[PDB]
Amino acid sequence: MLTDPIADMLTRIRNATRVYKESTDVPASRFKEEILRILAREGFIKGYERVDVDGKPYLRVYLKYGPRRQGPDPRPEQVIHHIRRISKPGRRVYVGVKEIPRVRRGLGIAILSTSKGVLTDREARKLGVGGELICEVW
Amino acid sequence: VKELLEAGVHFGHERKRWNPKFARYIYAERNGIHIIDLQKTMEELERTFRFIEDLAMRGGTILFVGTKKQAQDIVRMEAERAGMPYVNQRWLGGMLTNFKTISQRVHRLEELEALFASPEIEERPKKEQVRLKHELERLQKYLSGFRLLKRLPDAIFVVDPTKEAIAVREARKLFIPVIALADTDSDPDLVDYIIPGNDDAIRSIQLILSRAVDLIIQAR
RNA sequence: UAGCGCCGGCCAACUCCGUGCCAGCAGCCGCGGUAAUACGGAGGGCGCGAGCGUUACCCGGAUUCACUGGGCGUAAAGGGCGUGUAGGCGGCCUGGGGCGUCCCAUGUGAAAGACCACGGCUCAACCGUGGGGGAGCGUGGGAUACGCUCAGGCUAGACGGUGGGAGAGGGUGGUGGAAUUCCCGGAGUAGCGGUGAAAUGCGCAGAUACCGGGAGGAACGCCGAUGGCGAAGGCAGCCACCUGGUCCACCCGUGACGCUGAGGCGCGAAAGCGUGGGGAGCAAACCGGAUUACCCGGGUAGUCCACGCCCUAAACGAUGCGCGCUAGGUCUCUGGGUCUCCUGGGGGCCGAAGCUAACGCGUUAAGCGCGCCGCCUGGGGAGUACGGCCGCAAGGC
Repeated sequence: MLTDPIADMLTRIRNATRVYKESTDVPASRFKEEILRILAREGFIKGYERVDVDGKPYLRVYLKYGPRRQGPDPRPEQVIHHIRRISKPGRRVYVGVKEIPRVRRGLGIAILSTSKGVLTDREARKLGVGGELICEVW
Repeated sequence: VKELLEAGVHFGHERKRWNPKFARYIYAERNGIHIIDLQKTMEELERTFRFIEDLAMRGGTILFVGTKKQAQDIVRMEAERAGMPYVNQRWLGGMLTNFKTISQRVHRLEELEALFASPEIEERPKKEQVRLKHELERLQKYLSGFRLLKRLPDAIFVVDPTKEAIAVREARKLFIPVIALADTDSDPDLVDYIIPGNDDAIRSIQLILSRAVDLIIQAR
């Protein structure tokens, strides 16, 4: 059965990205939509909206790419190069304020589920709180 | 529209052959055939013609590559009715990436045709004459039209981007923009400026090439 | 007072003599049989210097036990296959608790050591004085996003209902024909059979060909498939009964009832074995013949059945199970619909992206992810020895 929804969402995004789709669908959830809004704000995705698919709530994600490249392999540069899931079922990862990782010298983002809502690494450091480490994107 | 529709432009290949990447130009399926959306064809044609006219008025040269059975005559006539070089017999591996080597062959061809029009052939017993004549025949068969390239062209015009995938690949390697009259079974990614239409049915090829050549002539 | 090591590559330092697989050097690769930068001695050079080398031990290099940071198709590594206990993990929407989790204050975290700063020995080692830092654990307070728990709901997972479908899936009885071998007859003449060629062998007690009647055992010719069923091992005549699994349609009921699974329990080709039956044909062992100085003629256990053991394989897809996402083309088996076509499930062949040391895999992944389990850590010695458990034994773990 489906054991990890957030990992599933990350995998769906990655798979759709690698084939240069304009859209992808993931089952709707509050946590998922929070992650999606966080991703959209940092300009990793074009946008998202809540759609209805065969009487079931779904979230449609719009993917963003770079300009068409010159020469052989003219496929556009990806915006989301790499998206891992840190805290998995069976091994939960928690970090304090002093232990929030810096991803790619600040060129990436680490998304935290803090006590004050789902924040990025920067917002978590600014507010001075820690929590479950969800994912890193660069 | 109203020009392409009667030319059989919007008639593609059977469902056995179509490429998934080309679905963005397919309109619908009729009687087990693919129909190309002629509107999208119109915008793409407009864009490619704008590019062609800009290049022509800049003074650049376009190389025409059509190596099908039927497209030979039309390509030959259209290129001849312009300053544009053409290849229609066969695409030799390395016409572009190995342009230096083939330039040597072009020079050999020109010197040979000059030699046969010279009074020093009274020597060289007739067997050597036969050998040289056969060599000249081969060269003028293959290298005709290609003689008009003094250097690498600025663009390329391929009729079937799959029949001539090698030329497309070579054009990619050297950052030469690719213009193609691609069809259902083609890859749109390898073509910068694409005309979604039929590459069979001589009518369509003639129409597109005639229009393009007229635009080139006008834009001089 | 200037010594010690080294000069083939790692690794910075090259020539001349003695040497001829001898004397010897060596951490590895290796150097030495008359032209050695590798051996021994000189000259020169390099590195360190009152030290320079050697041996022993630890860490690193070793991502070579991999949490950071590995792998199991062919390199060592997927259990022979199921069911399932403990355990691990776990859909969508609200609410209460604040156990995990995060934050703040505070107590502790001795001194010395580590760090920073300033000073005392003429410098330094050494020492002194201040200042922080500090994993962890108490104590008080705060937060509720994610885990946990509790309460109330939802149908997308799972199960049931209803109406159909295909199938060598299994067990129990019954019986259909074609062979093969014997028995009983009728006719039959000299061979039959066998081989690369032959021999052994059978036949005058009349063989082999052939006609009829009878007995007995074993296996199911065409259909037949690159087909189907099953969790594996496996399953082909036909008929009937008792049963297992599975697919589609209606979306009708339930509300998360799910996944995996250390031990346990069960199944497990073929060959063996105990206790009784049966024995047509084939055939280990064995008796013969012969040639190329394997092959033909006979034949025992065994292959067949009932009960009980044995538990092994190239038990292979050399690929554990479950779920989700990622172009298609083509051939098949089986359903449903509005039937050139759509829509499910199963089995093959090419091949996008991607992956791989490569071969190759590719919607039946060896791709991208998650959960759980089982294994791997150079080759032999060795699946050996000892010990334990299971078998009548051979043997198995």
